[PDB]
Amino acid sequence: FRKMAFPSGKVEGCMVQVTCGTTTLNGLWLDDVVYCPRHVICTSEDMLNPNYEDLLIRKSNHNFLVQAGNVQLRVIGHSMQNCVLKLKVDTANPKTPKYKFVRIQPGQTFSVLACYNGSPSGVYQCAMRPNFTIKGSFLNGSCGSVGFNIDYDCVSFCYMHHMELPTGVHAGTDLEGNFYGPFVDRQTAQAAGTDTTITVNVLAWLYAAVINGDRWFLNRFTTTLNDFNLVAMKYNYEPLTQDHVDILGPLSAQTGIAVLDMCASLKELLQNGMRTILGSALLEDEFTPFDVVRQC
Amino acid sequence: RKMAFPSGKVEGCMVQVTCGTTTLNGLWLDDVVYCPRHVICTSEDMLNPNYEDLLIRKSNHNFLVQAGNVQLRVIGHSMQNCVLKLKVDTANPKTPKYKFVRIQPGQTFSVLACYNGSPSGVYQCAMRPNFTIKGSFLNGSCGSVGFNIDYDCVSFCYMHHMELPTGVHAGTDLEGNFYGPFVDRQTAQAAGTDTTITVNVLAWLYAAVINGDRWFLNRFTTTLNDFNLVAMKYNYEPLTQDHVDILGPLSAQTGIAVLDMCASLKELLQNGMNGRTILGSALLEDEFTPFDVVRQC
Ligand SMILES: Cc1cncc(-n2c(=O)nc(N3Cc4ccccc4C3)n(Cc3cc(F)c(F)c(F)c3)c2=O)c1
Ligand SMILES: Cc1cncc(-n2c(=O)nc(N3Cc4ccccc4C3)n(Cc3cc(F)c(F)c(F)c3)c2=O)c1
Repeated sequence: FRKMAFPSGKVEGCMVQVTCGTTTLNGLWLDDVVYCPRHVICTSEDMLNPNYEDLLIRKSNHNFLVQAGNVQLRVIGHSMQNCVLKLKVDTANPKTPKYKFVRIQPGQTFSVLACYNGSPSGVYQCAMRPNFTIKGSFLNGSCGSVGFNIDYDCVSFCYMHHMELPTGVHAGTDLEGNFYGPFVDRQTAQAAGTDTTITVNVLAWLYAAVINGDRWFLNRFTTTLNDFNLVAMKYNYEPLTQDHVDILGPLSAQTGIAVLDMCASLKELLQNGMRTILGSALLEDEFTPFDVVRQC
Repeated sequence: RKMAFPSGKVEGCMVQVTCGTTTLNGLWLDDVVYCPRHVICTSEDMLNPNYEDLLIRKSNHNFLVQAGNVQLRVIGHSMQNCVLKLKVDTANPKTPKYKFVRIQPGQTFSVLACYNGSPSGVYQCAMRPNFTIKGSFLNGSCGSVGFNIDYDCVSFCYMHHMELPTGVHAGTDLEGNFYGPFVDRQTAQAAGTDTTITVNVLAWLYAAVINGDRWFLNRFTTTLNDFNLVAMKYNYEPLTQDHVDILGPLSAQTGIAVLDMCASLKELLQNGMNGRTILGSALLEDEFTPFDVVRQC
């Protein structure tokens, strides 16, 4: 049962390169605006303690170079919204998909188009971890790469990539430049807090295992939310809420395994351990309930 | 992380093909649509299809090709092995630079899973040694294609034909020749024993080292023959001298000789992981090639 990203085509045609002095990274071109990390206005020197207000006031249109493929776009306007730089350009993107900017919640999944020098290099499927980091595969030069979900023909942009934290995980904002998690866009000592496991996604993935005929961990027992939560907290698993239960309801119906029955399965796996489920030795938590229905 | 190639160049080629009551996906390149030839069958015909007999009874107007909203007009058709080629009157304007390649077991590629000619998702997989792929495919996915994109050229290597009893997948190159000994007929055919792709596992261990993971290394070396005698008792594929040569550059970059990495693998197979992890995995990963690792590292 595979991690599956959305087809990236609608986003590929919006990626550009943005250079400011000696700093280059990626930008998103929608209509006549290009969106990118505001830190592109900084030298490495500046990043120690940047004053973005001042750094921007001292800049103007001619300090920015935007390349769409080989064609240079001329910048005719610059502004900052939170941690995102918005450059107005002379040409509107004729490949602009229908889109919107949404902010996602921890535990939600999305696709990422890793790019280098404005060139798309690959796509993969992630989740917003409970500690507001993402376990992505960004290399140097990936800053400004976006994350998205597609619904019919409408792209929902939810992530812009800003940085790697010391532990190898990533940190970013929404497209309005609001960070996910307690991070700042300056070269200072920052760390992700203790991560937890996304309980409702694990349960979703057990449903997928049963659907695929992997049934060994089912048992005759059931649980309570409180007894389960006591176990959940013991193992660094997110609290399971009624909202969660309700959301799994469609998979509860389609397999005959109610959530507190499935919770009793998960309870036992936490304690005793496992052998394999869907070809995995670890309990997987980056598929949502919605994701399991889409793919199953 | 297993990354797929950006799918947009292929998305622009996907269409819906219908013949009578049967509908699957096709691939619109220039003025041709490629698709599985069993589009011309009913479920009844699938036990013992005579494709030559079924095809000669068809005319151009029997094939409904649909490109999003637009009906393409079929003006010719021929069969090449297990692929049907439908000549249409419009060249696909979104045709990318492309070629058709046939791949070998161990090679990776991206799949664009499509339904009714509509792309729904993209994933990365590999040709298993038993010539199946472990894909993610529902009913209606036939005609979905696998590809690599090496510098702006799309190399098509797979077209999806069928699911086998174990839930693995069988299909052709874009000249319509099947990977492995499978046939496009409902028969008792089954995937042989799946083995692990040793040379890929080694590649991924070299990746772990380059990302600063060394805990699984040991002080030992091995001969090639002793390595293979041992690995095959865990259903690992044999490592050939070619594999060893192929790993040469990763050997040089890290400073760890191939046979030392081999010794390390033997130890991992004996010990398991003792509750720890390698590039985030509690299993040994075999779906990254030497090329994929060099490319992304
Ligand atoms: C392996 C990896 C994975 N994801 C992201 C990065 N990453 C990167 O590619 N480039 C950065 N740069 C360039 C530059 C040019 C001029 C001035 C400053 C910088 C920093 N950074 C570091 C970075 C990003 C921030 F947003 C930030 F606030 C900070 F302090 C450092 C990468 O992390 C690296
Ligand atoms: C879960 C899954 C994953 N990948 C592929 C399939 N798959 C499918 O979607 N449809 C098939 N059909 C419809 C039809 C309409 C008219 C005539 C015949 C068929 C069979 N088949 C079965 C199949 C495909 C072959 F190529 C083949 F040679 C065979 F005998 C059976 C699917 O496997 C299923």
